[PDB]
Amino acid sequence: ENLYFQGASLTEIEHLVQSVCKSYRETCQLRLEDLLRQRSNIFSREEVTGYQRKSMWEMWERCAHHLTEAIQYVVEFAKRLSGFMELCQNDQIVLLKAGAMEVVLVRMCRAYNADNRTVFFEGKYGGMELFRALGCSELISSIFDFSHSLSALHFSEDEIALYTALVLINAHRPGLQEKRKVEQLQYNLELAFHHHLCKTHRQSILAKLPPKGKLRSLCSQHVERLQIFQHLHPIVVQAAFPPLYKELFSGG
Amino acid sequence: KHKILHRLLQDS
Ligand SMILES: O=S(=O)(c1ccc(F)cc1)N1CCOc2cccc(Nc3ccccc3F)c2C1
Repeated sequence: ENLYFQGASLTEIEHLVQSVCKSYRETCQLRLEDLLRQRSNIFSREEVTGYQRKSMWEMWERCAHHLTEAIQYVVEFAKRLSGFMELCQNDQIVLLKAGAMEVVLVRMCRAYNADNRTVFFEGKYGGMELFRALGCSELISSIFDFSHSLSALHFSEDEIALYTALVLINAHRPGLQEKRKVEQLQYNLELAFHHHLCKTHRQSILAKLPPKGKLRSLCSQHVERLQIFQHLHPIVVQAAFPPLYKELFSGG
Repeated sequence: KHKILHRLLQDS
């Protein structure tokens, strides 16, 4: 159903690098230029205190909606990715259910400022203390550490494009019906990413990329903390959490 | 029983 479900030549791999970088550029949610410009715009002590005084449920609802907005851009990225729309609907949903949160966790390093350990949230930069009302301090600290580690790699926009395409197209996800088609698309996207790193003298980042188990651990922690919150405020999740968020993380 | 992904995937 697609050229990239079979062996691709060097010229086809070059074409794939460009296509992936284009798909990412058109769906990145926030502009890198905007994120860097806004670094000097930091929440005041008064503003941090205001977020800390919010109820646990109010903060969970806000963060669930921010995650859902980010995920909607990843769904559009997937739709634009060569070969993804040629996979069967079962497989597209398996790949998105397993990988959309992983892609958001990678993308968010762009919005993280390693100089002062702050993230861009609701118009300004704030530290992990902004999220204290959620009552999931280990998960927040793990997300900040993850962004800090990716920030140390000094990714270009094109490297994030290619690395996130590969995070999404993972033939090991349980539930894939057309596993061999996904394996070949993954192989070609791996070649595109590695070709780009070779061409730009950036192959040294490969040994520095986080292990898959790290992204899995973050996703598992998020689902675990959500289950704890849901037990405390079931009607908040039922009535006020976004439907897409529930489809991805609380089985509908 | 929320199903949104199928709508997003099928919307052009
Ligand atoms: O709320 S966020 O600004 C944010 C920014 C930085 C953090 F450490 C935490 C939240 N937003 C964008 C970053 O992507 C992620 C990535 C992961 C999670 C979430 N949310 C989330 C967090 C905790 C519980 C329920 C949740 F839904 C978001 C959502």
